[PDB]
Amino acid sequence: PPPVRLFGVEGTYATALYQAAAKNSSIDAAFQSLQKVESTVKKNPKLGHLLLNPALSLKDRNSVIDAIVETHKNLDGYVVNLLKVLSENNRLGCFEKIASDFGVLNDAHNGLLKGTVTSAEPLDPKSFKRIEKALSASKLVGQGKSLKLENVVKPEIKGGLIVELGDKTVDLSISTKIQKLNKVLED
Amino acid sequence: VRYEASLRQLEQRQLAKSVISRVQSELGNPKFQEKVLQQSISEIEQLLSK
Amino acid sequence: TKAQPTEVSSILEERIKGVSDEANLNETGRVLAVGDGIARVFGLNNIQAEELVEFSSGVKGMALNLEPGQVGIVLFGSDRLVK
Amino acid sequence: EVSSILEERIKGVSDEANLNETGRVLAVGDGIARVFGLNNIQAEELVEFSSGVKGMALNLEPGQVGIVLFGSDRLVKEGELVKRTGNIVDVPVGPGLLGRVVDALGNPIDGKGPIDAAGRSRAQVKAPGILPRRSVHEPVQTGLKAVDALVPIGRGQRELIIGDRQTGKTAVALDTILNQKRWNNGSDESKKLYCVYVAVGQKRSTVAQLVQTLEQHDAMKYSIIVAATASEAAPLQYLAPFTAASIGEWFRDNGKHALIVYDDLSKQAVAYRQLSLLLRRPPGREAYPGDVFYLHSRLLERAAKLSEKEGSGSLTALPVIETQGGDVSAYIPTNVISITDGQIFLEAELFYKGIRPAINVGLSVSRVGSAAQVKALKQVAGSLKLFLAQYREVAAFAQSDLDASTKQTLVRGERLTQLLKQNQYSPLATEEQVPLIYAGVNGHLDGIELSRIGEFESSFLSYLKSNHNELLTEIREKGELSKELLASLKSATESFVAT
Amino acid sequence: PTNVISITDGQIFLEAELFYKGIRPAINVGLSVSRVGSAAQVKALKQVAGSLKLFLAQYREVAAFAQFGSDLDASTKQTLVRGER
Amino acid sequence: STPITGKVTAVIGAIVDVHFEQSELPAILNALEIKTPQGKLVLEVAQHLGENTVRTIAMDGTEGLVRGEKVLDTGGPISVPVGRETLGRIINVIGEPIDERGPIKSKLRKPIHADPPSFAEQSTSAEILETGIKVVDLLAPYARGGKIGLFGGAGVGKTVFIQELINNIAKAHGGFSVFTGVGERTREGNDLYREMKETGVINLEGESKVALVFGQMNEPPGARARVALTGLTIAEYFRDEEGQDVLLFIDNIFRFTQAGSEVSALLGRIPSAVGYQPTLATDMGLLQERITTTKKGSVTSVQAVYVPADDLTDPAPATTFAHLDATTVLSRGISELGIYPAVDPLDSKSRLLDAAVVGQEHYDVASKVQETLQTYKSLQDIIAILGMDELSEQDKLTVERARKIQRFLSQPFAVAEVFTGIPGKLVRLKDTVASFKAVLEGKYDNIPEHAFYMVGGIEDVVAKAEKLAA
Amino acid sequence: PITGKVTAVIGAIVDVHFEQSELPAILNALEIKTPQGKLVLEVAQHLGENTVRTIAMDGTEGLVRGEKVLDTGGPISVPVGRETLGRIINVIGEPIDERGPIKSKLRKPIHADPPSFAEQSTSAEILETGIKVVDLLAPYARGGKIGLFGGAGVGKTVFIQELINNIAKAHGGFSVFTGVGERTREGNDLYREMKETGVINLEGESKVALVFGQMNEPPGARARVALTGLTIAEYFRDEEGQDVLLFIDNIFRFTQAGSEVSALLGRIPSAVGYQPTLATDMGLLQERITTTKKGSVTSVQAVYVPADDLTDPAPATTFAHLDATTVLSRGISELGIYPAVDPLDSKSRLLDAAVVGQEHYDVASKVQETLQTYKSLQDIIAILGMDELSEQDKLTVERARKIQRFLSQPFAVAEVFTGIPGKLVRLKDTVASFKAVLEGKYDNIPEHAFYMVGGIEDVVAKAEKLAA
Repeated sequence: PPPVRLFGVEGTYATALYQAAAKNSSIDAAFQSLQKVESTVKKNPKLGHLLLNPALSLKDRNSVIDAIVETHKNLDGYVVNLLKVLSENNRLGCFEKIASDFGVLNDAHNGLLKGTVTSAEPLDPKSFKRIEKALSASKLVGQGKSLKLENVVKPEIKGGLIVELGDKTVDLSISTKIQKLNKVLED
Repeated sequence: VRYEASLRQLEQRQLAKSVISRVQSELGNPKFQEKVLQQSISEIEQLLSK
Repeated sequence: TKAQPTEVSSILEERIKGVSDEANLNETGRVLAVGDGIARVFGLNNIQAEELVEFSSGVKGMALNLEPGQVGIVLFGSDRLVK
Repeated sequence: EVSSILEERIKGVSDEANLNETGRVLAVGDGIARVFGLNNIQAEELVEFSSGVKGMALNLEPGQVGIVLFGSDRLVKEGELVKRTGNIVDVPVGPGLLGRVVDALGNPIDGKGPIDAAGRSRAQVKAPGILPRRSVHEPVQTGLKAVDALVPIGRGQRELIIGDRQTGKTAVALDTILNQKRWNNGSDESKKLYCVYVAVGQKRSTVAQLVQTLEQHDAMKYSIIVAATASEAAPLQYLAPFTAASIGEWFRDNGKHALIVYDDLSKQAVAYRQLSLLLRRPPGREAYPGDVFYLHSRLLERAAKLSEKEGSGSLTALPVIETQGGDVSAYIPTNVISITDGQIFLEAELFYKGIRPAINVGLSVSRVGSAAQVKALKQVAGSLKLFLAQYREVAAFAQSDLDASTKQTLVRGERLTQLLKQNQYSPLATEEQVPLIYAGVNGHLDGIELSRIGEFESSFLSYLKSNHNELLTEIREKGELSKELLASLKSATESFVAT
Repeated sequence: PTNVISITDGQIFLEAELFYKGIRPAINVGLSVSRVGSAAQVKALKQVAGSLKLFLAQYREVAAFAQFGSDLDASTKQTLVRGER
Repeated sequence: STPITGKVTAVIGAIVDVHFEQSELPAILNALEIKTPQGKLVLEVAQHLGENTVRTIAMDGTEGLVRGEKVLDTGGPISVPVGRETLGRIINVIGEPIDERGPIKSKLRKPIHADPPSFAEQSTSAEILETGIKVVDLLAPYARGGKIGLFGGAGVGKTVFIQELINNIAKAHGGFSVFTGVGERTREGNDLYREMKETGVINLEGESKVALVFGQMNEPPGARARVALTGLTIAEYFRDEEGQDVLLFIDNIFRFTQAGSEVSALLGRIPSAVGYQPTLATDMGLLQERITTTKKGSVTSVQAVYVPADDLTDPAPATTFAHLDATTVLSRGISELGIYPAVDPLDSKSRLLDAAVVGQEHYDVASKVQETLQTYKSLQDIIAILGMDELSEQDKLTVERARKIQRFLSQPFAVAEVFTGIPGKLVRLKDTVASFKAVLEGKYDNIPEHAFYMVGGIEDVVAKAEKLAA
Repeated sequence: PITGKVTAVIGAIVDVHFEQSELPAILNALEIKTPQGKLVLEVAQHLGENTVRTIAMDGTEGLVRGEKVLDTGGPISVPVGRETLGRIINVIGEPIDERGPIKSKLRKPIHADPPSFAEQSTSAEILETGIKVVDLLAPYARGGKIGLFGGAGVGKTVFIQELINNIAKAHGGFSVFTGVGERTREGNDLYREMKETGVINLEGESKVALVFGQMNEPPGARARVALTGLTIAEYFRDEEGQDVLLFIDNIFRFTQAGSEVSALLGRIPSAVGYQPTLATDMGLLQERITTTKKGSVTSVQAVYVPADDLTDPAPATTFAHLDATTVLSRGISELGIYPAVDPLDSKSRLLDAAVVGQEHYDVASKVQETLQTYKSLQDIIAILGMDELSEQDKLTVERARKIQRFLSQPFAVAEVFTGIPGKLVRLKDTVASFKAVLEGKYDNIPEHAFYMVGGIEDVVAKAEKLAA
């Protein structure tokens, strides 16, 4: 079965969509349409995102689907079969969730990886580049896979860095070292 | 002897709260900035060794 | 939240794949998860209640629970036979 | 200096390398963190949270790994990094743990400094098989006359100390530990049982008493107290006998002898119950977890008298079970009773009737029993078993017009019962067990007044020591009573009775 | 029942057998207790009923002995006679 | 990060789940205040359910709540006020004065959760309280720093005993005491407040050698659970920061177990045996382990326990039974015998009651009492059918002695003047050992059986012999 | 090539996710290569989506989700043969006797269908048992389940040993002592004893084959040990024709084990916490055991009744399967009688008159009536005095004490242990012996000439020797 299996419902949907469109080898098309519909949900911010709430019927839901393919009939069609399915299963609150999840699967198929450099403050671009280079250089990025290394600001972590990718982290941060230090002086 | 041991525990706890004061001083300094660079280059060395 | 027989990934994948006429399944089924001497079969849409069904594995069972989108057969025979 | 020790400690921190698998807590409730990450986790592996809390991973679920926090829930919080220690539960084992009161992690809770240990061995190590054992043939004397004669205790064997709540159950056990000092003092490794007392769910106040009594009787120098106190959390409580067993296994592996006293598995049961119910694992009988039989059986089968190919060693064990209203019917008692090989059943009524040890002879059994009884002691106490048996039957006849035969039984029986009273926390050497019982067997004690039995006992012993400590030394060293010794002993008793 | 018993200041247990025995109200005196106790009854009535509780309890104890058919001495039968009345 | 605010999502009962806003993560065992028309409702954070939705337990009654109501986080455990300014004030669970003497002047505050002192730290000595209550003194003497336990069931004159105990032991000992009432009736509450104002222990002018924390059973199940925890911390302040020995008193600790059982259910945990919480052991353990004598103060808890349906084999009393150092059982049967104290002599036991501890003489006298009574109990079945004249001659004297001893245990209470009229007799410890010894020796086996009833020591018995003689 | 990755290890219930169209069947055996050798998991559900749910037979310690799994393709196949005689074999069919790899020709699945109705033997026939007591008052039967009752303290082990010897003489059979959840301590003793009594003689030939199930083994392996043993028996019976007798140890521990596996599988336990599959699990075990045309198993089981309760469901289900009960007692052993069989409590349901022959039935009935009366007489003989009771009564007492002694047999197996030459008595001669005693033809011969003797022929000798 296609690489990367995202456990959990709604990602059971994503997995299905992913695997189905991988076997139809039209993942770029799917992804593109998913971005577009995700965008048109976001760009229908009231009265089409604020009515993803359940309350509507099956029959009222069907007319929501019709409105969705009315906004742009540039949809892939496998994702239109998915839209019907989501209507029938009467969930669409986790629609963009499924889209995001498909995105993870898709960009895994592309090979793209995401990382993180949580810090208390946004670091040098030099630091960003050096780490991206380093990670690509290191076996940590296997290559044939890319790194969107994202520094995030988490003031809660005081100074430091934590490099993250592939569920493998190196955490050289001041807070954590301080924790161990405080503890060693409680002895 | 009993009071001597008690006094040692008390001294250690006095110095413990003094350590908290030093921690606050350290996090005040732009050593807070400069050591981020230290962590960065050290991690470059670490991650390259992987 | 919930799980449905259509949420089962093989079922789900066929529906996405456009196919939904789903062979002769509306009078035949193909077994889903099985064990505990009861089997949950997908299809059998023309099943009568308490019908006798024959599994292709040389065993027959009586449909007991006709459920939304699934039928839960009860196996009259050894578990090992059904898969 | 206080400065120097602190300076050493700060100096002892320095650098790190890649944290192999992070986790992020998804939800933490009830000490059951459910973690997203830890992809390659080993079953029941030790994992370290951000808070420094340690955990085990009892449930490895299809997308979350259900860590069980060893610590308090307060310290852990959602989204925490969950570093993977990468070492399945193992505890230091070695020789240095003697005289060290350690908790389950092995951290000295008495601050007797870093453990000296020769290995860290897993606490899930599986027992020695059928052929890796050789049948019991080595006594362990407990210094309690009744235990040693009525229900003789061997090696590698297991017998319950199953009895009513807070009848000073621990006291009956503690006495055994004290008697091991005599044999311990000797140099022969044959004569060395390195006892391990496993305090499960026991309040820190109790452990303070334990510590002081053991120190007072100088017992610490062959004792280990594995301590899982009441406060200590349900993972620790669960793993506490398992951890303890591993320590025992090291001694056993060295081919030495040792006695591990699990007190009480009833609190172990409660901990497993807490874990399972909180982890939503299928519940079972008497609201004890479904696999509670499996837990108790795993622990209790570790105890083994090893084979000569495995250079005969032992790990004698004495599980303690606390009966709730004396109900042997109760699920946790029934299971343990089945698993064990013998039971000693202390009885509250007897305690109240001032018989201390309050062991109820009827409900005490040994299934290894007399196989590992001292030969001397065996000789002089076959009679004793039968007399007491009769005394029990003729007990109800103690209400007037009573047959001479019944009255004979009663006199002999009452005196014996009085003789088997002992002041707890004073163990009695086998070389002094053998004379006292001989007297009773020869019924010379029947004549002695009931009130005077206590006085008689000490006097007989002092008299024997004055009169002929040569005989006593012979009894100790030969260990087998020759006809000449049995002759001399009868004479000695007669002579003593005369004074 | 367990929950309520803890909550309440007294319990006034009745017994079915005593209803049939013809004690109406069928109050089972031994199981009936008042935790808050006397300071809510007439002073006079407190005086008269001073040993009434004790007598009834003694009657109960005696009654048990009486049904084991053991020979009853006159002192026991004073209790018994008082108790019956 | 955004200002710490939570929106209620579900009030399902006491359990009220709040939906804190993203990236601010409240922590397990924090304290939330929700501004309400009636004070600030306190919710104790007890689980994280992810997505910044916490599940919290209420401490004040929950009604009228509107899903979405802004929730401030005061963080960490509920913070009480502590001081010697808490002396002589009744402090409700959240910490507000319910003694209505206006604001309690807070010196320091402390969390209501604190980890029990470690084994190395915990230093416990054996020292002996003198109760002056004869049955207690001989057959289970109490010990300073202990975890004394007033086990009893329904209506064992539990309050009467406690009133006597406070009257004797509390007043007698210095230091501090802390009177904590967990989930008890407002009838009992009003009496306890009044009685200790009356005895002047709560001296409204001058310091009171006691503080009060009254939690009553009208309070929500949640509030009932953490009232105990609250009280413990007041004692800890005394133990630690004031250094003084504490004579803690809690009432009734079955209510503490019971309360915990309820919020387990509400927390949605799978019910354990006889519906009790699966966390029962660790919760009981946490409370008891926290209560101890340290190298600083010596906290001496005296804890009432209510034994449901006089079955002490029931897991909740039985679990408590282990953790308490110096048990006292008050039995229904003994109450009916009219013996006040209603302490059952056979079942009362205290760790200190060993010759090496309480002295050989004390031990020997008590050994004679215990055996005699136990023999007497054994013979009762025989006596029932067969009669007195079928037993041994020795036994017949033992029965007569046992009957004399049995009613010697009835030593009037000084607070049962109020309930009845009997004047209490506070009989000294040295004297009590002496008084029991004499009877057993048969030195007063010429004195009638009924002259041991409802009187103090031997001296009182001789006087009472004269009273019967006349 | 059917391989899958472990995708859960919640408890000892390990869910394995298999690659597509390569899905094991229910009751397949999966082997996970481990540093513990292998871990054998048995597929007991299919959870669908190409995932299964399995149970474990070895400890599930340090498993990593992502371990490679290999599918055997069906129930564990355990070696069988006369080769496998005298080998202690663990549940997974591997030597734990440590005398090296078991040489074997064929291996056979541990689950096996119970013989068809066609294969059933129309009417049960007696299985000769050297113990005279067994053959008089409660005969064994080929096919049958005869449940030994009363644990060790009756010389249970020697009795079990005696039976092993007897079957080998009786037919030529073999045996397999299967011990279900036996204490490892007891197992050591049995192996040592069996070696000593030469029933197992590794150097020589070993009648009994051992399957020992230690309590340490996980509940799943505790449940499966019995079925494994049964397969071995079936190879002897069906495929070597030899009649065999398959002992089971506590069948309580069979039930107990089954209850756990159910609970682990998440199936709601039934009344008194006994598995919902309680009837079926005993049913599979106790109908495989039967009388085939080829051969016949006969099974002696030990029933450790739980808390001496016979109305508990585990006993009730057990009693349904049982055909006869041999009730060893310690009282009997205290009357110096080894056999320890309690004659008045031993009962068989194949004691039936038609089945055992009318003459045999009548002889047995007389001996039973005599014993029943003897017991009642001994009650009042003690109180009243022997001579203070009828001439007719003391004729009965006289007759009885001789029968009581006549029951004693010095066992062949314990020829070594006691030093007394063995006695194995043939069925015809058992009937003959009691007939003669009933006609009191030897009711001249003193009581102790009957103590520890063999057949009628034997006690002629003893009468002469007693005089000499």
